[PDB]
Amino acid sequence: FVRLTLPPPKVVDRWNEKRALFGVYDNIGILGNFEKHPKELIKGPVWLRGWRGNELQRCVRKKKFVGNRMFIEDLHNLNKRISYLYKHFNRH
Amino acid sequence: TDRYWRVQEVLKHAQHFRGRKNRCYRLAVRAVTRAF
Amino acid sequence: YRAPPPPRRRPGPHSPDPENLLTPRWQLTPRYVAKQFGRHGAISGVPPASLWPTPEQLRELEAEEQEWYPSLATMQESLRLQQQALE
Amino acid sequence: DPVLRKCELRIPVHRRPVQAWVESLRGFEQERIGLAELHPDVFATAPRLDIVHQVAIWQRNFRRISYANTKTRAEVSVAHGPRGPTSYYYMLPMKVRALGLKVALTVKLMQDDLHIVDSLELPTADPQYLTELAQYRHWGSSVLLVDLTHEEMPKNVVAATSGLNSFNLIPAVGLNVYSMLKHQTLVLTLPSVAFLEDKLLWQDSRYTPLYPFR
Amino acid sequence: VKKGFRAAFRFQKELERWRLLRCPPPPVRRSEKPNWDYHAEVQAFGSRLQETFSLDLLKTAFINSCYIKSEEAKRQSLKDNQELFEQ
Amino acid sequence: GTSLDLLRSLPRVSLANLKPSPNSRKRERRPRDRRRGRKHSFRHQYQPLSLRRLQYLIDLGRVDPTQPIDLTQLVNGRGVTIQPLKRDYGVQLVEEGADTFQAKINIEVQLASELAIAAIEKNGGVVTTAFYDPRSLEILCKPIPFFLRGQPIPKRMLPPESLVPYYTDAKNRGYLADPAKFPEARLELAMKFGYVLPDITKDELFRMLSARKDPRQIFFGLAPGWVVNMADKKILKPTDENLLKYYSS
Amino acid sequence: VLVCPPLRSRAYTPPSDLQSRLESHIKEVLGSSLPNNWQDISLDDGHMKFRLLAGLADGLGHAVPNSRLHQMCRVRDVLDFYNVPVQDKSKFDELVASNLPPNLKISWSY
Amino acid sequence: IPEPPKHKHYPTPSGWQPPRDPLPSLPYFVRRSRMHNIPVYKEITHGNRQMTLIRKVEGDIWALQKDVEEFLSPLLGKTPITQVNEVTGTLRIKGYFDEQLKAWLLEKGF
Amino acid sequence: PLHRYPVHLWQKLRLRQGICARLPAHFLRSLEEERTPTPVHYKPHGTKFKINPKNGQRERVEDVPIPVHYPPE
RNA sequence: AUUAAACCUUGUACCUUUUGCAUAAUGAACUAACUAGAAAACUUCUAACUAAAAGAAUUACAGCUAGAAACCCCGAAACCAAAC
Repeated sequence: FVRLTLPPPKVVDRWNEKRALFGVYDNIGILGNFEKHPKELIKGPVWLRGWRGNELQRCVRKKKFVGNRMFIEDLHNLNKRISYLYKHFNRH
Repeated sequence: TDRYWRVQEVLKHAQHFRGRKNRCYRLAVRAVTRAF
Repeated sequence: YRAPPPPRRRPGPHSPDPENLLTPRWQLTPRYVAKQFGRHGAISGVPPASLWPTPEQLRELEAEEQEWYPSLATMQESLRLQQQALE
Repeated sequence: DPVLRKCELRIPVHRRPVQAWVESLRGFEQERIGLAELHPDVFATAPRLDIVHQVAIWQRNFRRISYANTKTRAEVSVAHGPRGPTSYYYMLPMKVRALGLKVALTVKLMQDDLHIVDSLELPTADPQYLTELAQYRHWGSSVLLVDLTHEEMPKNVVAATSGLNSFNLIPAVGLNVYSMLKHQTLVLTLPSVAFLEDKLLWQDSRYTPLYPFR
Repeated sequence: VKKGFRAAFRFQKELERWRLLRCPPPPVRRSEKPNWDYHAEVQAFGSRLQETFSLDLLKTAFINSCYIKSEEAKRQSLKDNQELFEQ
Repeated sequence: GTSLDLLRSLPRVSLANLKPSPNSRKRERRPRDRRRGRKHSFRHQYQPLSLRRLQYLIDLGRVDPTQPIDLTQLVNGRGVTIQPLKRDYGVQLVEEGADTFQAKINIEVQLASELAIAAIEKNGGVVTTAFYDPRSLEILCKPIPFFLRGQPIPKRMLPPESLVPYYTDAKNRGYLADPAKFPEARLELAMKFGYVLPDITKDELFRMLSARKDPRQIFFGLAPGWVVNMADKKILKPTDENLLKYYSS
Repeated sequence: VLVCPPLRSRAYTPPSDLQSRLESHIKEVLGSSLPNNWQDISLDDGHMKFRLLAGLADGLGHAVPNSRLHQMCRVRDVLDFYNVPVQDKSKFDELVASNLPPNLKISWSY
Repeated sequence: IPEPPKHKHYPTPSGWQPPRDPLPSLPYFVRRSRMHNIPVYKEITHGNRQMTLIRKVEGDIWALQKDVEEFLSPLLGKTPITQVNEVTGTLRIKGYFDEQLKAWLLEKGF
Repeated sequence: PLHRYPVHLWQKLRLRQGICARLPAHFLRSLEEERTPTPVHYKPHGTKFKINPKNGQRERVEDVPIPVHYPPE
């Protein structure tokens, strides 16, 4: 069934600092004499900063990067998940 | 989220049917096509 | 709004702290020290004399030279023997 | 005394130079003080908007990272659910990106949305004056101000732009296609144009790098 | 609770349709309803009939005794159509 | 360009106006509905250079004619592509352009063709062959990185016994060749074509063209065992007697 | 202490004495006082172009577009460029002052 | 990339010759490649269709197409089959005819 | 979360803090210092170079100590 | 269709499956939600640049670079380890 009440009114500012300053320095490499590569500006998980791969590759790279810092429970779960993923992609 | 309107489309053509057919979408849809 | 200052890479030599456990081993190797010298030269402060092989290294280097790298005279002898065998 | 500028690089003989009106922000009526020349190979390129479209998509999508994840039935102590953190980063050829930026400059100039200025220095730091000046010169609701380097940008301009959401102050290195499209009109200092021209013009005769540029 | 505003807006239209069907509103004259111009309609009315009417005379014919009382009542808080009616 | 006249008339573009190019993106099939419902190493990998390309390089002024031809300069000029991962071991010459490449210049190539040698010598050019270790040659192509590492210039290696006969051969004009045979050898090459041999000594720049480094020496300019003050833009030479003994070793 | 001047319209109509203002501008800007074949004079000179265009724009009140700036090589282009009228009237404004018929009603709700 | 050095006698012994001076006054101008070479490339697609492409086309592309069609019609024996990508300023022609077109371009002075 | 220090560094932290830090320096040095036992059942490789099978080139070699079990007895 | 709800006239429930046939045979009391196609090695197509292409490691006698384009679900009898 459907709502019988109106949702709260929402107004979004498209000129906020985050949106206004979005994309600045995206040309750092070409405009910065190539001292800093644009890949250096990527913020995210360490094992996938400036790198891309399939789900299996991402998990494997994650294991290598933080394997020494991973929990035993997480490490055991990752190994079990990897085994299932390995069989599916490499045999089916 | 608009499945209700889809039912209404069948219902408007099946309102004049008799029995559970006029009120059951599974049956109402079949009758409408046969009638058409 | 005014844009933030552009990000800048820190220039100049950077010396890792040897005692710190976190610092990776490869960053504390002499090869790393030699790399620092090349980047900044005198600003690095690496003694130029250290760059050349040490006397113990010098003795080791000569061992491979004799063991693995024959001289021209030795090859000339080998050519003569092989030519005689071929003849 | 007209301020006369000529392109530092050699313009092709078969291509005539591009020109625009030099302006100053010192006074409300200081609209025209000099004439400047612009390289045709930069400011008179072909109008290829698909490259600009491609650059915009890359700009928005190269920073995209999705962190959605869900547990499947085997992972319960979803048939097709999100699987861990995923990133969409990719790199367009830097020659195309340079080409796309060149096209954008022509569009703003041909559309009379680009305003070349000698310097950004302002008599007052009041944000009202900047808005007031834009109205007098029929500038767009959104105006982008670019300076050569971040460190030397005047304090008065910073204060005016800092308090204005639709008027954004960026350094020359921070210029990008998205901001130019987002902002109705573009204000560029003369030194910034030369700096931009050098890098954009330098793109030609691009020896493939045998080693990192650093 | 399903998210989104379009679905909620659609249901509101559904509620309005049922209300109109169940309880049709009382009739109201087009004069009270919006987009009414007496002068414009008369000109179109005459042209549509392909007949020529004197606006002043036509207004008097449309004017009724009952209408004046309502206006007079509001005024308290003009020629009738009798002469034209007889002819 | 009437297209520009269209641009000026048209209204200012906006972010929303952006549209993908025709045929840029193909369609895809989704499972939402019934549509998808139901169902050799030992042999050196010599890299050749065309004389016509050499004429092209010379004619375009890509390489300075005054400076003797240097493999490093060719790398700096992007003349040829050498990949250490490919394990390239040698550089050779090509007989192409034999009739359309009329020029004289000094050059050194790891391998040279007998026919090509005479043709360039007929014009008056100087051709020789030197042996660079594949590891050493990689350093030669990219000298800056090892300066960054801080390594000093090492002594140039010598060919294995398999390749010694080629370099030692006088006709091959290798650095291991006997110089005494060169005057006789050059005449024989001149006799083979029959062209009048132009003596190199007659050339005003004879010493510059004939200049050659020591077999141990990797660089014409720089002696082996040297160091470079890259930061100070200067050259540093070891002053230790034992180091001289090490270089002798 | 800085007050914005009133906004100015972009609508320009060719003056009745167009040549008079044009020749007077050249008579003052150009020392030769409107020499022979003035129409075919080149504007490549930066100083002359700035003085002539700026003076004409102030006196006439119409300014060369930056996109059209490079096209002004010769005085003929300038003379032709100025003589074409420019109207700021909106399409709705033109419709309002277009003898609206009695059966057509327009109301601007913006 | 260094600009080509001035040579006492053209064509150069290799055969390269810089663009003829003065340049032709045709509506369309063909600029040289970054390497100062004629922008003509032989291309094959689908493994059976030989093609030749001109990239650096400037000016009126239609005028160039008419001349190219006229020049190639006699040699080919009929009007050439071509595809025009105006957006990219490139011309596509079936078959390999670079040598004749390259010689013809030299005649134009490009 | 993820541990800033790996498991092997956890022991180091305990050694550097608490009663372990208060332990005598001489004893700590004895514990910290590690000396390789003299080889008994395994000898180092005679040659320092060998022909790499995969690339067919001479390569450096390494020594693998033989595994030996020492009972508590 | 009709003035007229029923009469007169016409018409062998549905899904799947069997032969492209069911008067076979399976499955369905009904309502609401939930419930099943996922990967780029190469090709065509869209563009950049070009005897060169790529922001290092790749390929090149028009190639090279970027983008886009793809391959489900539920269900056994079992087998083994460690506990109870």
